[PDB]
Amino acid sequence: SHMCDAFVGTWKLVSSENFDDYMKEVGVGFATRKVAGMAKPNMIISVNGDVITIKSESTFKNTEISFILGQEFDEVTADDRKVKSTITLDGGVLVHVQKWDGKSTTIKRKREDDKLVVECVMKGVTSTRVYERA
Ligand SMILES: Cc1noc(-c2c(NC(=O)[C@@H]3CCCC[C@@H]3C(=O)O)sc3c2CCCC3)n1
Repeated sequence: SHMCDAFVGTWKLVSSENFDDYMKEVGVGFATRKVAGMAKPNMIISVNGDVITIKSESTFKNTEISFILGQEFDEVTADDRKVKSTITLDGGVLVHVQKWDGKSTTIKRKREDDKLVVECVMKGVTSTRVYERA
C-alpha cells in the first residue's frame, strides 16, 4: 500500500467553482476560457512503481503527465503554457506547483469522502473542481 492508492482510478468532473476567474488570473484568453468552461474532463490516475501518471481527457484536449514525486518535469498545460512542474505529497494531498514566466500556480488534489477535490490557486484567486469516480 502507498499514499497514492486513494487517487488511482478514473474520475469525472461533477462541479466547478470560480474556474473562469482562476483562468483569467493565470492569463487564459477568452476563447480558451469559454471552451474550458463547457468541458467535463475525465481524470485517469495510475501508478507503476514510483511513476504516477495523470491523464486528462476532454472533448477539446487529451493531456497526460508522468512524474516521480519531488522531481521537476516539463509540462504543457491544457491552455498551452509551457511550465516547470513539481508534484509532491504533503500528508495525503498531492501538491502540484507550475512555474513559468516568473509566475506560479499551485494545484492541490485530495480525497474527501468519495470525491477527488482539486483546489487551484493563482495569486489571490482560488478555484475548486470536484471529481467523482466514473
Ligand atoms: C488553467 C487552465 N486553462 O485551461 C484549463 C483547462 C482545464 N483545466 C482543468 O482541467 C483544471 C485546471 C488546473 C488543473 C487541473 C484542473 C482539473 O479539473 O483537472 S480542462 C480544459 C482546459 C482548457 C480547454 C480544454 C479543457 N486550465
